Amino acid sequence: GVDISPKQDEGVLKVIKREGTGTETPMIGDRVFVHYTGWLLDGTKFDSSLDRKDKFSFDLGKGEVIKAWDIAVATMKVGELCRITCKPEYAYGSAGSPPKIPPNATLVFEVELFEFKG
Repeated sequence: GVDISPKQDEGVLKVIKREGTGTETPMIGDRVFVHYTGWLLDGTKFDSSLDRKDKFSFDLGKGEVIKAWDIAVATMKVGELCRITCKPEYAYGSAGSPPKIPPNATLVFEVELFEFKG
């Protein structure tokens, strides 16, 4: 249930809901297989991979997602889940997401992690 923003200024609060089950947390440059739901700060759901049919998957600091996902995935264990509460510095704040988001709108992502490296 960690935080790195109203202290050092790294844009995020990651809530533990479903802890851990396998063997450890991932490393910088790791291949990871996730499942996400996500909302804007007004309570508006822009995406939900669970409803669309397929899953989400990335490589920690390689192609790249958002900095709030690289911070929260680095601190997450094999198989379980967490809800991300992040500032625009770690997400769309520099330019905005093309169909609906501008340079100053806070975010919310509930992300599950199944497997990564060991």
